[PDB]
Amino acid sequence: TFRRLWPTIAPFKAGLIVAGVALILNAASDTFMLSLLKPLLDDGFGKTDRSVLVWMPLVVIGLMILRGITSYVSSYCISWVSGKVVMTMRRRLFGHMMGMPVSFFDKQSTGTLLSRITYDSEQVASSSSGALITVVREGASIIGLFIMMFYYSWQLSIILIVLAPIVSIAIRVVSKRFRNISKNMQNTMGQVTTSAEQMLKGHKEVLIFGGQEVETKRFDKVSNRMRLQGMKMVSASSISDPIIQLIASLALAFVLYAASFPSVMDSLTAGTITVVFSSMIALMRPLKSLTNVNAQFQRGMAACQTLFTILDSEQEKDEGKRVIERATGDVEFRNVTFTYPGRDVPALRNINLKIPAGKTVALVGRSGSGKSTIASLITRFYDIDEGEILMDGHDLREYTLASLRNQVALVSQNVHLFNDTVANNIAYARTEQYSREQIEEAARMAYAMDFINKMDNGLDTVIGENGVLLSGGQRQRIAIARALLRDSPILILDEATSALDTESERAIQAALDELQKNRTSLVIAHRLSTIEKADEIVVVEDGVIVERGTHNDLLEHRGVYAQLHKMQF
Amino acid sequence: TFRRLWPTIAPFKAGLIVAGVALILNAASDTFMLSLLKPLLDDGFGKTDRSVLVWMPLVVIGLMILRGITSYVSSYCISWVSGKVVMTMRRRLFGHMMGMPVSFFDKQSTGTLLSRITYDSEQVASSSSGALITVVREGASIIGLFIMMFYYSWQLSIILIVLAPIVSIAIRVVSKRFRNISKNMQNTMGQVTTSAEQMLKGHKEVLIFGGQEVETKRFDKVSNRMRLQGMKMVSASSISDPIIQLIASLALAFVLYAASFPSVMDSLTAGTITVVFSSMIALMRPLKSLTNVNAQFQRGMAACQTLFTILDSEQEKDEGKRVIERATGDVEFRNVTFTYPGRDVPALRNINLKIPAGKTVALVGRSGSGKSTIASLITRFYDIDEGEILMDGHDLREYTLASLRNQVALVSQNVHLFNDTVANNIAYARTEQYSREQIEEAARMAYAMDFINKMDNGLDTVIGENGVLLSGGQRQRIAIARALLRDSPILILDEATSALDTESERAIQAALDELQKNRTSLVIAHRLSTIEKADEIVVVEDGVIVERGTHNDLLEHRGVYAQLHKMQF
Repeated sequence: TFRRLWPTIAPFKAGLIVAGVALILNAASDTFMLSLLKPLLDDGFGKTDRSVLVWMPLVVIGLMILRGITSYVSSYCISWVSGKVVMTMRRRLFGHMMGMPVSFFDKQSTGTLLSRITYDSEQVASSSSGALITVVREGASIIGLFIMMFYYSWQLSIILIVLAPIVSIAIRVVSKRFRNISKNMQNTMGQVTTSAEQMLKGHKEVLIFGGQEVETKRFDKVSNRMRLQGMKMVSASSISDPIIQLIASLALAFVLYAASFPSVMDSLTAGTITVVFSSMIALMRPLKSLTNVNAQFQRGMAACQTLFTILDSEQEKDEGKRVIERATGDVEFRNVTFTYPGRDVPALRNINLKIPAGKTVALVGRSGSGKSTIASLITRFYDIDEGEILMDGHDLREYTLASLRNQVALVSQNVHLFNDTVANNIAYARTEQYSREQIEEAARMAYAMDFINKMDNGLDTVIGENGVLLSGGQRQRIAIARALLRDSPILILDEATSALDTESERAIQAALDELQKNRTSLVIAHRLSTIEKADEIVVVEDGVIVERGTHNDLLEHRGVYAQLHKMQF
Repeated sequence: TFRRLWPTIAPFKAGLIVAGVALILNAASDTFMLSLLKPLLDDGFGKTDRSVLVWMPLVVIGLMILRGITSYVSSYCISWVSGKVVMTMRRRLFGHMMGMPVSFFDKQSTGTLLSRITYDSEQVASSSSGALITVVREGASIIGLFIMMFYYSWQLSIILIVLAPIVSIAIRVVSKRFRNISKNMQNTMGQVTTSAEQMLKGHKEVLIFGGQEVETKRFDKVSNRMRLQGMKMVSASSISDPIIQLIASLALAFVLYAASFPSVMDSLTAGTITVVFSSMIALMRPLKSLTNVNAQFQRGMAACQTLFTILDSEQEKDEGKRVIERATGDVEFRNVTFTYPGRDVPALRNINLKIPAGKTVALVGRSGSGKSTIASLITRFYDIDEGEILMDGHDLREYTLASLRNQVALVSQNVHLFNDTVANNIAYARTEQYSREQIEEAARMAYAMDFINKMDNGLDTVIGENGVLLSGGQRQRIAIARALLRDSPILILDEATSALDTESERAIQAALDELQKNRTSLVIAHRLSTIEKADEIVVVEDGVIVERGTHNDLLEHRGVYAQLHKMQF
């Protein structure tokens, strides 16, 4: 289409302008080179003993140096422009992405999203740059070649432009007719191939009926028909080439017949003919390329449109306007039915689960569904499909998103550690608020001080990718230390690390005890020790509150907790 | 370089010869055509007279007509050998394919077999033809242009052909160095892309901690480094072009200096330089084609090796010495444990089932495992992995295969209706053995006479694919007529349809009665009526002899016949 984007290009108008001149001169750096033929072939050889011939190599060297300089400067400046445009574009896109809700990150577009960030964006920038250079350099080449043509031949140029389009249309029509014939006969080829296919698949019958000889005979006939069809097809193509070659040669012969001696022509001869011919042969390239530019510009902006489909999709709406420094009130699900976006089946029915302050609630459903989403619900990553989760007398959707997300600290077994220094990761975007000594104290009370200790730079080492590549349990420890630093009232534990880590599983247990010593302690506790530690275990088989109460009572009445308990054994 | 084809390409050598001769001119045409340039640009346009100018178009037209006719004739004739080799290889493949055991049709090759027959054999022939047409045309052009050059310039030919290869090596070395730089820098840029991928992948933890600001900042940094890497990459890729262009232009400048500085040169005049330059400009292509010639040769001839592997493999083993007209004595597989080739699990376990003369036995199974292959065992489609199949006290493995195939007739809902006429299908490959009248008599006694009756040409109607396209039940009716005309003693019937076609199922039951009125009948049966009809229903669930006896007796002993009757209802 006609896009927009003129802002986000406006400041770098200077760099583009350089190409606008540089590329233009590039055309001259070729056109004059072509023009250099006329001084040579007319007056720079055996006709003259020695003259223009001795200096011409210097002229060619200088012209090619000019071409190289123009190419380099044009490439650098068109780069600069494209790089700046893509710079601003990627920064805006990623800024909107980070605010974009998890609904967009429904795992449907995870792979495509990095593509949009880098590959598709670079593709659009490069396509637009290619379009600009192909409409500037090649466009100016056309104009220069025509100007030189007229400056050299007064009448012959009109002959060439009168004859070239007629020749092109004749070649196109003959090629179209012969390609249509070729495909029409390719259909017969396919029919005979199907005959052979039906020949083969009957082997089961052929062998049992002992008719291999008649099969051989009819295959002889069918193969002969195949050979005849291939004959005719190859003949069609082999006559297609000579006809176009002949029409081109007839065009050239007509041109050379215009070299007759009326007053119209033949006063410009010798090298002039050579330069016009070479100019036309070279013009063959710009003319062919320019018509292709339409298929390029769209090929770029279409992607932009596609990219725009990703830029302004459903966005995160912080409709809530209530801010709380701390959430001392108990967490209470109330008649909350959750529908997972992109999934018709409701992952949760209405539930009135209440999480008292400073109490441990364990959601330990073995169903493997709904339980994970329950952890997200308190954080409002998704949206409450139905019902209300009330917080100190106020619904979650009523609260400001930033404050609520602050109220909750998330720790799991797949904590995606950020590529930064270890100290910063302890308080991301808040390390300015927290003192370094506070980070060290949190790490020590996090029962994970050793990992920083034996690390060479301690609280100054880059830790993420291209860092140290610590184990999953180490990520658990760093995340729990981060939580201790944040001291958020709301706590969610995945506990997914059901495996027993060597020398750290006990450390992890002690650290989780420190984490849950106070503050709300909703946990997804698969481990039996965490289950018994929980004050009010509320296990859900992804539908409803199937069982609830203390673990011993849950064992008393079988329900579903009995099977889960015996599975844990 | 195997060239086992040469015995199979000798009978057409003559045509190939006229391909080469006609191809040599297809090169010489250009050599003379470019030579025509010298008259044009030396004693042509410039001079007042048109002596060589008016005929110029006539010579071009005549010479290009010669070029076109040579191209057409040479390509058509090389395609003649190509076709008559591709077709003979195809025919040989098919001939040794019909004799191949069903093992080759293990479904290891179902559609790749058709690909071999047409696509791969074509590739063989077309690649060999291209090798010839590009090591004759192209080499002929090479030698022609070289001799033309050396004729026109005593020394310039050397001073140019000695620059061509040094220039080529310089271009290649600089290109390789810049490509290595480009790939290394692209690796760095990809590393930065992985950093950005980590950046975006952490959206969950980015949002929960309310730190999108620091995320945006570090994204600014990483993306700025991205843009620097992209700028450097584009700079390197672009500056690659000027260096090669400049080295080429420097070589050309040296070439021109070769005429300029010395006095031994400078007799070249004007046209001769254009002749030589165009000679090399064209020759740049034939050298590339010749370099690729051997690549194409060994790209295509390996297809011939594969084709020979298809050809040169064990034809269906015919290690049988016993011929019998009719096997009235009971065929029985005793202590036979069959293994489906390519399937480790035996589908048959040492079953000692005897098929009594005249009396009908039935094999019945839900999954069909083993049961389906029980019938196949009788025809020796597969081979005797264990045990012996003794018909009239004589082993099938001992019997000549053709006689055994005659002994047993296969009838099923799915039958390959040969792509021929109705009568020939009724007696495939033995229509000579069975006279025409008995064909329609057997159709009438088959109770499926109507279809032959109402057919367009009746008994002579083409019935194959790309033809009438009867239904599956109709094909089964044609098969029943097939077997009835054959009157074979052994009858294996799939009964896979187990469905009532309108007006055709009762007819099929009657035809089954007629076929099984006498003759041994091993029937894979699902119909309850067929089950009760069989004297001994030895139903096997792939275990072995799972259960046997009359349907009433099978009911008495529930075994598997209880669930079998459940399925029947």
